[PDB]
Amino acid sequence: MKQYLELMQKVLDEGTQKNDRTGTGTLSIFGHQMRFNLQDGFPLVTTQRCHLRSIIHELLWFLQGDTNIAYLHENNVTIWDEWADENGDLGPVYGKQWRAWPTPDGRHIDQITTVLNQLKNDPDSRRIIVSAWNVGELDKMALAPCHAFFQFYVADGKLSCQLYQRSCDVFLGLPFNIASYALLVHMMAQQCDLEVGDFVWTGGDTHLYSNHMDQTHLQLSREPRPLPKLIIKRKPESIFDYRFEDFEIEGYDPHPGIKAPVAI
Amino acid sequence: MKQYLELMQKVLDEGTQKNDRTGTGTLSIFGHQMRFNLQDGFPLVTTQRCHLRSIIHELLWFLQGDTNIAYLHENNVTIWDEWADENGDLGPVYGKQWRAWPTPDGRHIDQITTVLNQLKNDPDSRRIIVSAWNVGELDKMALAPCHAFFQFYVADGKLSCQLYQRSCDVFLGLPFNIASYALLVHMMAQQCDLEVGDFVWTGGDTHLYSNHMDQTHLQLSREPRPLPKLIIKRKPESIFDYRFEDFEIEGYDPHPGIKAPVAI
Ligand SMILES: *[C@H]1[C@@H]([N+](=O)[O-])C(=O)NC(=O)N1[C@H]1C[C@H](O)[C@@H](COP(=O)(O)O)O1
Ligand SMILES: O=c1[nH]c(=O)n([C@H]2C[C@H](O)[C@@H](COP(=O)(O)O)O2)cc1[N+](=O)[O-]
Repeated sequence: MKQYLELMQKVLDEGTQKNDRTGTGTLSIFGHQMRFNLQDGFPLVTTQRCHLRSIIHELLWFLQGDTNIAYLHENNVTIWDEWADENGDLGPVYGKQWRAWPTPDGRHIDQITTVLNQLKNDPDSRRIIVSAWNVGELDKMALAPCHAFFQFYVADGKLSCQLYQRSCDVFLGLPFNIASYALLVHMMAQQCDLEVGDFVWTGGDTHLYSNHMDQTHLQLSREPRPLPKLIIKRKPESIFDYRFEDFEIEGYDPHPGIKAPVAI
Repeated sequence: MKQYLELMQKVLDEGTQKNDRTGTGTLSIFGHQMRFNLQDGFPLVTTQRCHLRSIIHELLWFLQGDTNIAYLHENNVTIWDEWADENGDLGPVYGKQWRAWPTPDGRHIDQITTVLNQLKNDPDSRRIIVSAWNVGELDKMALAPCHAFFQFYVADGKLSCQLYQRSCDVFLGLPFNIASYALLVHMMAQQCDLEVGDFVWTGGDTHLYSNHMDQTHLQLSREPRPLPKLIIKRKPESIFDYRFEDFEIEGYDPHPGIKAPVAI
């Protein structure tokens, strides 16, 4: 998208050479923000073809509070295969913290539910937050949350959301994350009878892996196409009752996809 | 400061009228980011006189893991009086989460120390994070963290930091928060033998209280002055051994202060 490609170009021009956890090496910048008015269309890249099936199921997976890949397998999504153990468990990652943040006094807090309640009863609240960064359980996670913290905001009947992503693989992960949260905002907005507002993306360590250079330059030479449209065929009783069939994307005509190795 | 004043003006131009928790009413925007190259000087507002004594003592207080105002009273700082109970307790706020985030299995994590360890042994890590947003204890806090999440970054021997502030009182709180974190970066950098890099500030609900409008336009009509300089007179054994006396600010010639009512 225009914002996406400019960020990608920015990492190449200003990025600094860093040695990472994987030993692959990256080019990175620290601190960046981009806004997406969801009224203009669904922020799904067009300079690269994205598998919408994987994005929708992972989000529905998160909302269930599931941390076992069994569910993703039944739907043919193998994006979390590398980090899962023999049983398909990942530890108390994303979903677990969203749906059941464990407190020291034995209780469990459902952040998504409180957020829905805040949106409906106290939309002006400045504390409408969901955090996946549970310091007490990071050690038990197969991987620390990349998209770790997000906040909702309501103004003029429009629902906005800002995401703080501490670590970001610009080529492989970013376009997946943007679509994922944009989708959530739509689901939230529908359940709370609000209009969609802006999706603000804020990143920490924003990088481009050294073995993605060629693919990046390839994508950078492509002209972005008009943004698609997200259609939701029905309104479920709750935000936990959505299904894959409920979502329809229209006007999505992307350039052919680009293959690239994943850094584990 | 140029960045500060432009932000202020932006809230006036693009802000939307919102009703808040205090019933005061605010003008607010959602999502904003500004950078401060700490090499250019210490980011302490000049178009308004700021009380450096309060900023430093609160920070030292945070670093001790203290949540009782007794310490602040002993040094004549009354910035937290309105929220403290009869005993001067505020609940597990900032300092408690920083020095002793309680895990569900009876342990306690010192986030400041682990960060120091990461900067010395693994500066290229993308998980150098401190979070005050402990979902499980928000209900026990006198007030939910405004400056809730921050991340460090190292590149070219320079230490940078990005802060995510979910709620921001632009007139009363922002200049205080900028100076506080900028001071932390210098302390961190000095302990780890690194140079100071950038301080990136990112905000969620960034606002201006309706009863702060006149004061705002008054300040906005002022010409910012050259940034002051921070001088640290010594290098303590640990980041927990600093004292008010170790800090010296030079070349600070601000405009006269502007009084304004605090929204509780
Ligand atoms: C809160 C604050 N704090 O110490 O508590 C700080 O450091 N900076 C702020 O600007 N800040 C403000 C934001 C908001 O106007 C209120 C807190 O209220 P809620 O956002 O309603 O929780 O204080
Ligand atoms: O959704 C995501 N977004 C994303 O870009 N990341 C990337 C960032 C980075 O390249 C890597 C995780 O590594 P580290 O930052 O070393 O923990 O994976 C990883 C996730 N993720 O695992 O869910």
